[PDB]
Amino acid sequence: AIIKQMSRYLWPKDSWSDKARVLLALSLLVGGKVLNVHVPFYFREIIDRLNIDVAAVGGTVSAVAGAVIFAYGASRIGAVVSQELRNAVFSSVAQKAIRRVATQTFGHLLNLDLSFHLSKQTGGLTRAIDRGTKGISYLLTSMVFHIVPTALEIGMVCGILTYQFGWEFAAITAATMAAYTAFTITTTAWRTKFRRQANAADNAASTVAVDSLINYEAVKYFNNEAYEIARYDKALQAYERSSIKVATSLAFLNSGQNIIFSSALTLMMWLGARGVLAGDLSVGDLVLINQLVFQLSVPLNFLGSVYRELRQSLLDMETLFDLQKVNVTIREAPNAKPLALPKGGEIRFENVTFGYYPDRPILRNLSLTIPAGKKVAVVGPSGCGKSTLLRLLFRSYDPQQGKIFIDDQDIKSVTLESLRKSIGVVPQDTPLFNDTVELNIRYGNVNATQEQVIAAAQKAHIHEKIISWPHGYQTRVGERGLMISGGEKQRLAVSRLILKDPPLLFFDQATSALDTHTEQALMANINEVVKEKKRTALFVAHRLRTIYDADLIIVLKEGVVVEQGSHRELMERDGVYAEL
Amino acid sequence: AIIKQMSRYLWPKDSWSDKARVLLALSLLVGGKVLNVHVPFYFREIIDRLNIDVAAVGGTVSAVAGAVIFAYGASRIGAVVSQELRNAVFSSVAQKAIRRVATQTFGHLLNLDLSFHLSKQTGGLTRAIDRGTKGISYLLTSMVFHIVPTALEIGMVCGILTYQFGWEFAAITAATMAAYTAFTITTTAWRTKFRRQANAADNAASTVAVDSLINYEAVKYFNNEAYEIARYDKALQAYERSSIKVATSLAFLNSGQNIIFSSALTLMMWLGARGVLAGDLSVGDLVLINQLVFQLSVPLNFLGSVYRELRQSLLDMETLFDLQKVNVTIREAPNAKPLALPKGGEIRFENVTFGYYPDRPILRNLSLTIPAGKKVAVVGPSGCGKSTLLRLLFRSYDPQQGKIFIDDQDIKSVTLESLRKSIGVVPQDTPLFNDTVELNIRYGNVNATQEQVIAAAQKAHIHEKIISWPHGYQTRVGERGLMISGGEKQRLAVSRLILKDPPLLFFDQATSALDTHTEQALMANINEVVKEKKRTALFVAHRLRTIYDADLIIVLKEGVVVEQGSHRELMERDGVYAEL
Repeated sequence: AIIKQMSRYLWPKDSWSDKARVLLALSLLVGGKVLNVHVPFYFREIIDRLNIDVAAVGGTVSAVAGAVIFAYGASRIGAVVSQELRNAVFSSVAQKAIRRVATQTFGHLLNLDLSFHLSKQTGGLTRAIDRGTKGISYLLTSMVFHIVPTALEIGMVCGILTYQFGWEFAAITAATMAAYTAFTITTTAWRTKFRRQANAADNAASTVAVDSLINYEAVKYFNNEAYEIARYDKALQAYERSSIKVATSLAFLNSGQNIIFSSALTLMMWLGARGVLAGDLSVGDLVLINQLVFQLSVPLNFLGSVYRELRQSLLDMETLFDLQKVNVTIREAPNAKPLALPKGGEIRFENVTFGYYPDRPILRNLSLTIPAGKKVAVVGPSGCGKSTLLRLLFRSYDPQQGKIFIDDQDIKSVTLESLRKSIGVVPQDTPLFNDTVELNIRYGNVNATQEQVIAAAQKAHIHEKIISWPHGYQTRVGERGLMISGGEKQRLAVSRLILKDPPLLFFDQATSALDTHTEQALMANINEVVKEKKRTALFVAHRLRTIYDADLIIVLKEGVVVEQGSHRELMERDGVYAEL
Repeated sequence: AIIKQMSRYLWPKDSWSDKARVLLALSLLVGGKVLNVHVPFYFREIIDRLNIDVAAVGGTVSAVAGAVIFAYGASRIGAVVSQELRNAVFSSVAQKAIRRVATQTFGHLLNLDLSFHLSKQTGGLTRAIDRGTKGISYLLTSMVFHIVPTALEIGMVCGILTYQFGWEFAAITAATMAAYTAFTITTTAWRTKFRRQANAADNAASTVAVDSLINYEAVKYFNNEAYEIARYDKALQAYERSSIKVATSLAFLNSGQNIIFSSALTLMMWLGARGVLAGDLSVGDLVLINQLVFQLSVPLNFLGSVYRELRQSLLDMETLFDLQKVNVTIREAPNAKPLALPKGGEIRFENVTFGYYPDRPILRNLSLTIPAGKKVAVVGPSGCGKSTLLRLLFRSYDPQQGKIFIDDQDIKSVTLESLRKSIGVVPQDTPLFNDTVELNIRYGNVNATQEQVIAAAQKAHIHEKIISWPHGYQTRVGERGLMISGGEKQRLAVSRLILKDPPLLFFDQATSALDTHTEQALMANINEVVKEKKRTALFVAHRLRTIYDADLIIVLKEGVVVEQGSHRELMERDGVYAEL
């Protein structure tokens, strides 16, 4: 539809070299088809040059028909070499167009907001990408490999037969192509019913066998061996009764296709003989007619899949080109200002209402002030909604009402890249890229040198543990690697943050780790990396005993700030460590 | 090898009708190839009958060449209809041979002993069956569909060209077939390196995308969107650099194949023209030569896969035909006697030593006597090895030393079917066939009527629960069905046993269920079904409090019987219900 032009007139036409490769492919397409229809013509030339008074005139091959004997073979070889070079060049063109489409779409997805990414399946987006690019590739590949060469050659052959022999040869060839396509498309739509039935009966027989072998002791406790051999036999028999329909309908397909071409090639042999006996044609022209139409029958193998599979592929591109139209919700403000970094970073929540599912909020007119260069910890019950204090300041969501300020300027005005640069985050659950430990350290600042990586692991106290691993900091870590404990993951995240070196720091639920001792070490280390560097640190933890020592402690009771104090005057509440 | 004759001279040749279908297929094979090589011959006849002094002699088609114009089309249509009927008939022959092989092998597997079945993977045996039958099917299918018709047609065509034109035409055709096969086999072995590389690079690019989209919040916390778009772009570029090698090597394959046939068809056109200019041949014979050898080039599509895939298939049959050679270890005694059922069924262990992994035994010279028509429960710690008291009496294993007696006759002499008929078993874990609740009841005695099934569910007190299910006793139950609790499964097994109605009963670890109340009901019900019917019952339970009420209690302390008594005089040991 419009999707076809959206791809086919945008991605293959971008540069010079790629446009050159497209034109090369198209020239080879037409060149191949021209050589193709020259193979029968040189064949009739050979016939018509040796069909002479042999004993009277012709002396040697290479003087009577050597030129056209060589040109027959050269056109034959060239007509296939041009197809294969056309396919090998347009596969490159297609692959670069899919690479551009996939890399742009993936960049757009990484641009899209957290809200969109949280309402999608884990592999849903990537299978959309992959199926969409297979749809683009299959559609371009079919159009250049199969559909357009075949239509061009039907055009060339009907033109040749109309020029030399009459319109009725082209009428018979076009009616043959129409009948062959109608037959093939229809009956290969019918055959898939049969193939799915046979496949299902195969799985049924297999499952009978599996289920009877798993429950083997029950089979022989109840003496039912003959019963299960009978059930397997019956399921296998119901499988062969559907494999018969698959094979018989394939016989119908193939034999009907060749009945259509053989009826054409005989009718046009009768019509060519009728014109040989009238003096119009020569017996070489019978070979011309026969071989032109036969060569039409050769490239037609693609016709089985095409009408299902292009339709599927068109759907697969539709999904992908709908993904490119999802809008980002958090918008960078026009004429945004990267600012307030040298200013003493203070955070000012004012009257902020925020809530997922906006009818039911979490923060109710919240207002608070984080002083510059200090250490502030907010406290509340687990699930009070303190966990959004991240997402609202880092601007992965927006405040529905109220405003967020850094140094008396709204984050909704500051440049979004500049904003996200300023804050570093220790998340609750540290994610692991399936890569080295070294790269997971590096990911804080990807341009950092190896000595910077080791220094960061030193400052967050990991380097002895990565030495203790077998391969060193080159250890393969992740879901499919060397498993590491939650404490080592948290230290890993701390090292990421240190290597980033941001002015603003969050430590959201770093104390979600089970061990109290490991979190004691973790809190200690994050204190020494906070201290003396004016690193404005916010700690969001569910255990105030872990962070009773903060400069300022702000409590939150269901969307409102209640009081602010020290360890003792706020330990008077519940949740005490008397049971810890 | 010998495997080929083991299949090909045993399974397709068993009955009359199947032998008829084999001969029909083979006749169609040869018939098709004869018609095939008659298509070019009638084509030259057409040429050579219209190549006359047209203005002087020939008057109408249908009198000059109508017969051979029709015979050309009839041979054309018939030569493909015979292929398709040959394929559709031999697919039936092959499928029945695979059905016989698979059903016999599965019957043999159910014959094999528990020891063999316990040392195999759950799906290992069935994937051996399935892959072996696909190997048989592919080998028979290739040999009748592709390899033998092509060899026959090469033989026919080289015979025809040697007869009419000379040995050098057959030498060129055989050298073309050899060169085409050598080229195709070699280069399609090389192409698979490229295909696997490209497939791996595709998966690498996909995994880069998946891993970057999963860890999305970490992507935008650390501002690394451009980094991940660059990584995806680089992985996609490394994919297209291998897709180029796949497509270019496919171009090499296809264009080389057609270079070989086009060199043949031009060389033999030169040699046919050399013989037309000498008067030997006519210009129809050029079309005969050309079309015979071209038609040789048509069925050669199979040559890509054949040398890898037949080798794989041959391995797949080897595994299967090795499975048919595993020996059963527990042997039925020659001249065995079905006996000792009306005799009061008493069990006599004498001096029995038994052990898995024979160096380390479990039962050490065990000897015990179960009185006829009574109720006996053996007791011991969990893992003392009482759980083999089943497998030794039911004769799924054999006593390495010592002897087992039922009514003063050795089980190793009694007919194995007669032995396994006598004992009914309530297993520790009740297995569930993925079928109805009704069939799981029925499986105790598969010839029982529905009223028998309902009566058995009544006697073991399930019928209210199967009424309470939505669809009734037709409820779909199992791993992929309506989940049922362990107590209902145990009642289900009890009902199986009741429907079997055996003289001998075991209840091995029926008390493995968690609930004490459900097992109280279960013990109650199995008591009423034991009582008054002289059902010799052995209860193997780890909690003697459940079965303190037995007529006889035999204790087992690590492979030896220690004492025999009542509830109180044996409750003096440990494991008391004082902590229950």
